[PDB]
This record gives sequence, C-alpha cells and structure tokens, in this order.
Amino acid sequence: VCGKPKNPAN
Amino acid sequence: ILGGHLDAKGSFPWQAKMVSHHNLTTGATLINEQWLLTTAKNLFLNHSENATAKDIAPTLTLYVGKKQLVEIEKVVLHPNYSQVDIGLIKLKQKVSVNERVMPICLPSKDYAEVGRVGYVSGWGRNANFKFTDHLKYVMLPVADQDQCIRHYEGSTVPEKKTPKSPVGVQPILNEHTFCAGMSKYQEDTCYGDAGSAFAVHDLEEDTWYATGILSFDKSCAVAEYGVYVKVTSIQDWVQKTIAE
Amino acid sequence: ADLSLRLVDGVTECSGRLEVRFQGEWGTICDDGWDSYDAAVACKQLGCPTAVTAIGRVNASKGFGHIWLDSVSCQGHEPAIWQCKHHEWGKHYCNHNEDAGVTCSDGSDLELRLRGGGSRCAGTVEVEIQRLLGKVCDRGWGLKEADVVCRQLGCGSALKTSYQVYSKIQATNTWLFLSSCNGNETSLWDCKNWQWGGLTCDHYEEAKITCSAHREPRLVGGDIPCSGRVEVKHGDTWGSICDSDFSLEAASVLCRELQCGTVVSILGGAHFGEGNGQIWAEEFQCEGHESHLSLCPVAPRPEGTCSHSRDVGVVCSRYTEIRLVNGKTPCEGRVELKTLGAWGSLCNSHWDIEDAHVLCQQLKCGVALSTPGGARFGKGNGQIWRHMFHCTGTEQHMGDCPVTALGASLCPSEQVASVICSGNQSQTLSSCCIESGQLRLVN
Amino acid sequence: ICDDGWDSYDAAVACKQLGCPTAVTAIGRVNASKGFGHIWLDSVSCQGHEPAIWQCKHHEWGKHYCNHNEDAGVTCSDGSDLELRLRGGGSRCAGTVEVEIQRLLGKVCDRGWGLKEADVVCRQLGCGSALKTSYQVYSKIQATN
Amino acid sequence: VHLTPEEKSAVTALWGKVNVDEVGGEALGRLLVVYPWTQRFFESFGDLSTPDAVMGNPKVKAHGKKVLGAFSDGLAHLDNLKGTFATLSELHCDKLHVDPENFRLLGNVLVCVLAHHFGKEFTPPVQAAYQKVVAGVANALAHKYH
Amino acid sequence: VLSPADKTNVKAAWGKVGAHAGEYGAEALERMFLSFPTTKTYFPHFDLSHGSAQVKGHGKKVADALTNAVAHVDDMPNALSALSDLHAHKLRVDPVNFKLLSHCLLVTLAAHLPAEFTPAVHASLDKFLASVSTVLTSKYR
Ligand code: HEM
Ligand code: HEM
Ligand SMILES: *[C@@H]1O[C@H](CO)[C@@H](O)[C@H](O)[C@H]1NC(C)=O
Ligand SMILES: *[C@@H]1O[C@H](CO)[C@@H](O)[C@H](O)[C@H]1NC(C)=O
Ligand SMILES: *[C@@H]1O[C@H](CO)[C@@H](O)[C@H](O)[C@H]1NC(C)=O
Ligand SMILES: *[C@@H]1O[C@H](CO)[C@@H](O)[C@H](O)[C@H]1NC(C)=O
Ligand SMILES: *[C@@H]1O[C@H](CO)[C@@H](O)[C@H](O)[C@H]1NC(C)=O
Ligand SMILES: [Ca+2]
Ligand SMILES: [Ca+2]
Repeated sequence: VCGKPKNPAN
Repeated sequence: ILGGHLDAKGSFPWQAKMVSHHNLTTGATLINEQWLLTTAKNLFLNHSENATAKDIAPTLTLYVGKKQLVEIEKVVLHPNYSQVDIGLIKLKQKVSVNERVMPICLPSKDYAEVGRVGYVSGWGRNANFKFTDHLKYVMLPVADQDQCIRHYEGSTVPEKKTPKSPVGVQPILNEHTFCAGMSKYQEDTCYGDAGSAFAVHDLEEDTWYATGILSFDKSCAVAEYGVYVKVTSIQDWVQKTIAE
Repeated sequence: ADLSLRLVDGVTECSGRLEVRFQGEWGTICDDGWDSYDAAVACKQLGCPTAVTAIGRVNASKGFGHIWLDSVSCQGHEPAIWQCKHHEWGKHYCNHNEDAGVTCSDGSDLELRLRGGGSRCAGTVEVEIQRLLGKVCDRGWGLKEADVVCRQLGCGSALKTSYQVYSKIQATNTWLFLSSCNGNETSLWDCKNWQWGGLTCDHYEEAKITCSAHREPRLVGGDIPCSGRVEVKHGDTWGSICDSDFSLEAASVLCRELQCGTVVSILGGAHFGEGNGQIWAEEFQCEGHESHLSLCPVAPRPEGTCSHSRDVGVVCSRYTEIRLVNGKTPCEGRVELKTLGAWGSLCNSHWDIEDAHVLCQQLKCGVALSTPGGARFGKGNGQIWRHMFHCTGTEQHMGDCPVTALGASLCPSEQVASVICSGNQSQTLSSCCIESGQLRLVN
Repeated sequence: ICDDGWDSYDAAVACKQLGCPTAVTAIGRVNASKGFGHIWLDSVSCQGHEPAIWQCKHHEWGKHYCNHNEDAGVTCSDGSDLELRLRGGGSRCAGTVEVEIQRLLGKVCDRGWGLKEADVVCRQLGCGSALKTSYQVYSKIQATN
Repeated sequence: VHLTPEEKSAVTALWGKVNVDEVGGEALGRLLVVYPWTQRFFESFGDLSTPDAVMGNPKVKAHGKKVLGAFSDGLAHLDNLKGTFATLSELHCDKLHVDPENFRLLGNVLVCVLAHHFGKEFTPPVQAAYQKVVAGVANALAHKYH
Repeated sequence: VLSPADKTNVKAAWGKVGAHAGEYGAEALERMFLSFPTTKTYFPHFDLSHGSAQVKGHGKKVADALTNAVAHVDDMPNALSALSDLHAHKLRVDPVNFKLLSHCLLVTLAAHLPAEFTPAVHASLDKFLASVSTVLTSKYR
C-alpha cells in the first residue's frame, strides 16, 4: 500500500 | 537535526535506527516487507573497504519503531558502492505492519524538479552535537542542481574541479544525485541522518514516495545544500536484487 | 600487486622495523591498532619462534616514504599480513615516528634487573633486550607492575616506589612503556601492550622499586620470636648489626616492621650470644616513623672494628606460647600457657568470653562459642597458672591484653579455663552484642 | 491516582463531591498502605469549579511513569481538628513543632523551614516573633512516622 | 542532584540581586535572536525578524518574565525538581512538543545574560553551579519524554 | 552559514580582543575541567590546576589558531586541515566536546568584554565557532 499513515504529519 | 519539529505522532513509520559496532547511530529506511534501503557509506562505518558482506552483517544492530529489535540475515552492496552510495539490508523475518511500523513504496514517477518540497526524518545529532534522544524530522525544498554543483566544487566542466567543500571531505555528485536546498529557517541534517529517505507526499493521489536517500550528512550548519541519491535511478537495480 | 615483507635495522633478520615492498617500491607500516596477532603472523612468515613477540622499534630507525598498511587486524590463523583488515593502501594520517616494528623471541635473550638501589631487589628497573639497555618509564607505572617485577625476580612483593639516592649507572636513550598489566602475570613480558622505545618520553624518567626483600630483619636466639639478636638480610647475605649502629628509633622501626608492637629493650654486648659471619659497618639513622628499615638513611661507620661480642639485640613486647589441649579438634580445649619454660593450665576464675575470643582469633579458630566451666577437658597434671587476663576481645594476640597475676586467689584444681571456638576462620566479630556503654580510666 | 500536580483544588473538589467541608484540605497519606495495580490519573489540574475529577485535564488513562509511593491522598477538614504546639524546648514557645491533624501527631521537616515559617508559627501561637532555630537539648517526646 | 552548601549559598545570594523584570526577557529574546527557528513557536507576538523588533516587542519580555519566575521556583527547591515543573512539562511536551534541548540552550543563554550583567563577579565556580542548576531543571522538565 | 554581515561582525569583535586572546583561551580551558570533569580524560598528564603554565600555553596555542582562522576566514578548512586530522584521528575527540569548549569560550569572552556583545555579535560568534568545530569534526568516521 501507499499513502496511509495512521496519523500523518499535518 | 539541530533544530526543531519534534516527532509527536510517529508520522514516518518506515524509519529504522541502526547503530554500528562503536555506538554510532545511523538512519535506514524500510523499503518493503522484507527489505530496507540504506547507504553503502553507512554500511561501511568501522570497516575496511576489504570487508565483505559476510563480515559486516553480524556487526550491526538495528531498531524499528520504538525499541523494536528486528534481526538481520544478509547484506548486499550496490555494485557502484563508491559512486552510487546504497546498501540493502534483508530482515530475518517479517515485521508486523501497524500504525507505527510499515514500509515505504518505491516511486514510479520522478519528482526531482526544483519547486517541489520533501520531508526528511532523522536520528542524527543536534546543535549540542549529541545523538538525539528522540527521532525528529524536518521539511526541505529541492535545490537547483547547478547552484549545488558550483557550490560544493568549483567547476561544472570537470578539469576545473577543485575541493571547495566547506567541510574537509568532498561529496559524491553525479547524474544519479540531486540536491535539496536549505530550510526556511536554515535548519539542516547532520551526523546520523544518512540513510533516511527524502519523502515527498503527493497530495492528489495522497501517497508518500521516497525520492532519494540522504548521502552527505556532513553539511549540518555550514553547507547550504544537502544532497541525496535518487532512488528512482536504482529502481531497476533493486527489483533485480529482491528476487534473491 | 607484487607484495613482499622484510625486516630492516633488526637485531636479527626476524626482528626490526617492518618493511613491505609494493609494486617495486618499499614502504613501512603504521603502529595504529597494531597488535600481537599481526606481529605473530609476521614472525610465522619469517619462520622464527613465536612464543614471545614484542611490538616496537628496537634500534630501528624511522622509515621513509610510504606507509603502506595501517590498522592491521589479524585473527592469527591467516597466512600473510596483507590479507588482514586494513585501511586503504597509502591512505594514512600517521608519521614515521609511529612506524611498527617487531621482535620475535623464544624468551631466552630478555633480561630484567634493578640497579642502583643498593641491592639486586631495589633500584631503577633496567632491562636489556636484544643487547639494548633501557629503563622503564614511570608513566603508567603502578604497584601492580612493580609487584610483577618483584615476583619475577624472586624479590617478594613491591613495598613502595621511592627515592634511594645513590651512585646510579647512566645513561640510556631507550625507554620501556607499559600501557597496563592486570598484575597476575608471571613475567613483565606477560603484561599486555608494553612499548619498547619509539615514543618521546617526557621529563619524569627513572621509576625505581623497593621490594620487601631489600632489607629483611629478624630476631634470632631469643625465648620468644619478638626477642633476640638482630640480624638483617641485605641482598642475599645476613649480617649482624653492631650495638653502636642501632638506635632506639631503629629498634622502634624493627618492632613495628616485625609486627611485634613496641620496643621493650635494646641490649648490647652480645646479650643473646655472639653472631656469626659478617657484621654490617653501617649505622641506621632512622627518624623512627619509617615503616621499614629500607626507608632509613644509612651512614658509613666511622673507623672502628666491631666484633660479634657487640652485636645488637632487641626485645619486643609479647607472650606467644598458648595452646589448646584435649580438644576433639585443635579449636576446642583446655587453655595451657608456657611460663618459666613449663606448660600449665590457666585458671578460669577470670576467664571470660573476650579472652577466649582473642585466643580463638590468634589460633585462627574463628570466634569463641563458649567457655565451658569445669574440667570438661580434664584438669591437667601440671601446675595451674593463676594469671588473670583482661582482653577487650578485639586484640589480635593474647600478649596484647593486660595481664595481672600478683596476689591472684588460689584456683581450685577443677576450675580450669576451657574454650569452644567456631572453628571457621571466616567468622569475624561484627558490630552490633556490645552493650551501649563503655567505661575507661585514662592517665 | 499519582501525586504529580495534585493540589488543594483537586482535594477540595473531590471532598466537595463527597460532601465534606472544604475549608482546609491537606494532601498526603496518613496510615494509608501503598496502593497496588493501576494508577489511573496523572497531572490532574483543576480550576476548582468543576463538578468531578475526571473532567479536568489529565494524561491518557493508565499511561504513567509513577510508582505507588507517589499515590495522591487527601484529608479535608473544617479546621476544628487541627492543633499546633511546640514541645520539648522547656516552654510552650520553644521546641520541636508538633502538629495534631485528625488525631494524628506529626512533626514539621526542616527542608524549606526558614525564619518566615517560624515567625508565622510563633505569631499564630501568640509567642511573638521567631528569633532563631536552635538546639536546646532536653527530654523530648519520641517519635513519629 | 545533591549540592554542597556554599554553591547554593553563592547561588541564592547572587540570585537576590538579579533584576526580575528584565533579565528573563533578555535571555528569551536572545535565544530567539541567536537561534531564530524558535521564533516558530512565538511568532504570534509580531515581527521577530530583526533584533530591534524582538527587543522592543512587549510580549517577548512579558513571556520571559513568566519563564524567569518558573526558573526562580525551580532554583528555590532543587531537591524536588520533578513535581515543580511537572505541569510546565505537560504544557510544553504534550501539547507543544518543544524539543527539550532548546531548554538547555535557553538555560545557557540565561547564564550568558547573567554573565553579561554580572561581569567578572560571576566566577567559574558560581557559573559551574548555575550550570548544574539549569541542568537539573532541563532534566526534570524532560523527564516525561521517557 | 556566515553571511557577509556575520563575518564582518566576527572580525570587528575578535579584533577588540587583541593580545588578550591567549589568556581567555586558557581561562576557557580552566572552566571545562572545573565545569565538565569528563574532558579531563583527554589531558591525563597535563597539570590541571589554577592558572597552570601548561594550561596557559595550550590556551595561547588554541588562541593563535583561532586568530589565524579569522585572519583569512573565507577558507578556514585548508588553514585548519592539519588540526582537522590531529583532533579527528589521532586524538579521537568526541564531537560534543568542541561544542562544550565553544560555549565556555563564549561565556568567558562575554564576561570580559561586555560592551561589544550586542545580540548580533553573540549570534555570529556562535556561528563562527560552530563552523570551525564542525570543520575539525567533519573528518570523523
Ligand atoms: C526550560 C525552561 C522553561 C521554563 C522555566 C518555561 C516556563 C514557561 C512558563 C512559565 C510559561 C507560561 C505558562 C503560563 O502562562 O501559565 C511557558 C509557556 C510556554 N512555553 Fe516555556 N519554559 C521553558 C522552556 C521553553 C522553551 C525553550 C520553549 C520554546 C522554544 C517553550 C515553549 C513555550 C511556549 C510556546 C509557551 C506559550 C504557551 C501558550 O501561551 O500557549 N518553553 N513556559
Ligand atoms: C574550537 C575547537 C578547537 C581548536 C581551535 C583547537 C585547537 C588546538 C590546537 C592549536 C592544538 C595544538 C596543536 C599542536 O600543538 O600541534 C590542539 C591540541 C589539542 N586539542 Fe584542541 N582544539 C579544539 C578543540 C578541542 C577540544 C574540544 C578538545 C577536548 C576537550 C581538544 C583537545 C586537544 C588536545 C588533547 C590536544 C593536544 C594537547 C597536547 O598534547 O599538547 N581540542 N587543539
Ligand atoms: C573502529 O575502528 C578502529 C580504527 O581502526 C578500530 O581500531 C576499532 O577496533 C573499531 N571498533 C571500535 C569499536 O572502535
Ligand atoms: C558502546 O559500546 C560498548 C562496546 O560494545 C558498550 O559496552 C557500551 O555500553 C556502548 N555505549 C553506549 C552508550 O551505547
Ligand atoms: C558501475 O559503473 C561502471 C562504470 O560506468 C559500469 O560499467 C557498471 O555497470 C556500474 N554498475 C552497475 C550495476 O550498473
Ligand atoms: C644498534 O644499531 C647500530 C647501527 O644503527 C649499531 O652500530 C649498534 O651496534 C646496534 N646496537 C647493538 C646493541 O647491537
Ligand atoms: C492510625 O494508625 C492505625 C493504623 O491505621 C489506625 O487504626 C489508627 O486509628 C490511626 N490513628 C488514630 C489516632 O486513630
Ligand atoms: Ca592489530
Ligand atoms: Ca492539580
């Protein structure tokens, strides 16, 4: 998968 | 990293902290379920160029997530190690994917052009030149490749090349590298920050690609541009290696 | 690549500065991280004995030109020095003062001795290695290295690293540096990472040992070990001291060194009989606080022949002849004391547990467990000694306790002192039980 | 609950919820054992008007670095059960500071004890001002925990 | 940490003469000026770009005051350090996520401003003691990070 | 990163130090052994006492090195190369220590020269000692 951190930086 | 942006959430789950035999903390990034990229340089600390993979592999200690210790089977070096500065570490088993631990995707597209911005994490030193007690991160713009070339050496044309490097040692600068500018607030990336990935978040398709890995982590305060080796250029090489 | 190894400016073809021929040109190796496995590989390649392998440049000049190998790190099984780990060839920060050298030896050509301390067991530590004389530097020189030196030479233990002035033998250009030994080594050569020559010794030269065997006193021919004629071993020879050459301060030093307490008397005129052999013609000008006679200044005797009829004698303060009788073990029994040459039973009229503790400690029997009343071990067939001892229980010997025997009441034949000790030397008195109040009379 | 940041507003709100008088509220553990198990709240910081302890700011539940020696406790009183006296200095105006709180005797520790605290004590007891904090030997009454 | 009586005595006696309406704000605005990236946290104040704006802006010294006070409270009771800064530690670490190293940098610029005002009378032993103090503070304030 | 402004400032401030550069260099050293006893583990055989001649001279050396660096400051690393290699490899000095001595040198210089330390100078002085301590450290590996 790409692009799905549980809590991104933003 | 000397300046700020404490890593509160763990927004960078693919960052691994590998410590060499003499307690030197260094960055490595988890590139897929079984493998993590790093630099040939990082691999070669406290070892001779004579040393081969079998020699180097048992020496290292590696950490993912918080303290999480993943073991390490073999080690493979880029055939151009002295020019393209890249290793690969294969982990003895799989790592459980979850919110804090998870590999990064290798990019198909190439975002090397100036005007883009990226995010570099790091475990490296700070403005007290202490190894940081907690992982941090910083945003950096990408810098004009010519300004960077003329910056670190003198030339363009290879016969006028001279060691203009603000620090003692000269960085590797070729067609497989790109340079990232200085911060907005003049923050930069120092000892220990090699092997961390220059990760650009693509907002339309919302994915974080690793465009480059940081090679030259010496620049710190003194040298206006950090320099990364594009991962896209080792694309077709890493795939060949994954099959073994 | 064309590789060859040779030694240059060696004492032998298998010692010297290490030189490597590479691609037709010769250059040296740096000593950085250079250890005994690298030297052992070199020695093996030359076919010389590898039982003892020294680092350093003995009589070897500084090299010139290239230094080809740096940070060599062998495992010792490797067939040649250039297959070990090293930095890139010709890439270094070293200078030709840090050039590695070797000495390969079977151990037969290394001698170590102390010179100039008046005996073979005190002085500056001089070494002769491959016929090169040198001295040990005091940088890193501790009691552990000195004790190793004293033991290897059979000089006993190192007591002190001191000044003792002298007509010393001068000089050298060669220094031995020790980085550190643990001290349990059998030989100074067994201490690790010792450096012979090649580093610029500072202005703190001339370390010098005094071992315990430099001067050893004893008392001979007295009725107790702390009483007798004084004989002193200087070097390997015993000699008498003249009654003119031995002061009260020296007798105080003697009783302290012999652990005999305080000086009780000095007796001239061969009071303990004439000695035999040599009489020392030297006066000990001690101040009286020195721990050993080896620290006292010595003066030459002014013109005069002493005879053994003038041998000095000393008496120190102790009664030592106490034993346990009729125990099932040597650590229990009736207490017998020797007085007037005769063994006799001590009276129990004042025999407490502190007295028994002191005897048990003196006898290496641990703590006193009980003082059984009555002739449990029998009365004995001898006279009963009516000595009243007054130990505190902290004394090491019964002779340090106050004793009163004058006017002591008659001891019934069945009221003999007896003791049961723990029988374990590992049991010592611990502080608590001692009741929380002591009384004493002073002055 | 951990004692980290535990103050008189927290104690006053808790006792108020229990319905006891809140005019004087002390922290700490009298005859109380060490707890066991979970420490649920840490760094509680109330403004004092809140109706319950769990609406103030706190860290995540069960996440703490405290051990059970730092468990917060309270005693809420109307002031009628608090006595202060000096004992053992030969008079009512000199000696060790003995306090009686909820019928428990104790002593003031000298850590942080200065002339300001002593003159306040002397004035409250009507002994004038504290001149000096000294030794005066004595047959003193012992001991407390 | 434990401290011998004559360091604490020289510390408190020196701390008495320290002007409490200026020094703290000067240390803060100096940290802001020398390491401008901390401006990121305070930029609600106004222009922090030039040093003159920083030096003039009343909110810089207004904040510094509260910080200087908090440090005075630290220096007062140095044996129980954890509890005194526990709340400030929650404010900075959990909500703001300030990196604790800039605490020591500030403590150092503080001792610097101290030395600036106190010249030769601020001696190497007294400095070494204040270093011990601003250390113990930085540690207690950083304790909840592990 | 040492802009023209910084460089000018550092020169103008380090000039007003002049011949006193040596004794401060030594006073600074004294502080580290008193402040941070671990740095003493690099100077075993040195006399570390107050105002030791050995300390005073080593301080005169470090002072003069610094003055050399600032005399031609636009290429410092060539000038300091031999000290790069001297401290990096031979002495193997742990990079925190340069930042220690940097800070001791700023407090000490602050104490002795109150009038010139307006913030801009404290800034460019800290940058200057940063850039140098890096160049000495930058050949570490
Ligand atoms: C290490 C010593 C420090 C002390 C003693 C201290 C003390 C304080 C104090 C007293 C306040 C005001 C709290 C209130 O209004 O009740 C405060 C607020 C604040 N602190 Fe610090 N502080 C320190 C370090 C730092 C540093 C170095 C930073 C950032 C670089 C920081 C970030 C903040 C921020 C951003 C605020 C404002 C919070 C707000 O008003 O929203 N702290 N601090
Ligand atoms: C601003 C950074 C520094 C500068 C400019 C500097 C300058 C110098 C100079 C000029 C020398 C003498 C070179 C020679 O005699 O050939 C020296 C030597 C030395 N330095 Fe430093 N140094 C710095 C950092 C440090 C630090 C931080 C330490 C340790 C805390 C250190 C430890 C030493 C030692 C042990 C020597 C050798 C002294 C001797 O044996 O004579 N250096 N340095
Ligand atoms: C690191 O490299 C040095 C230099 O060769 C070497 O001596 C040492 O054994 C290595 N390891 C450590 C842990 O220092
Ligand atoms: C440094 O490495 C050594 C040797 O492995 C080890 O004993 C020591 O604990 C390490 N120190 C740190 C701070 O990790
Ligand atoms: C390494 O560089 C050489 C020289 O250009 C090239 O021939 C070789 O293919 C490179 N290695 C790889 C894996 O491409
Ligand atoms: C040491 O070497 C020199 C020549 O360098 C030689 O004359 C001398 O005899 C050697 N020393 C010994 C003790 O053999
Ligand atoms: C405190 O001590 C015991 C143990 O808890 C308790 O029973 C007792 O009632 C308490 N003290 C008083 C004075 O009531
Ligand atoms: Ca070796
Ligand atoms: Ca509270």
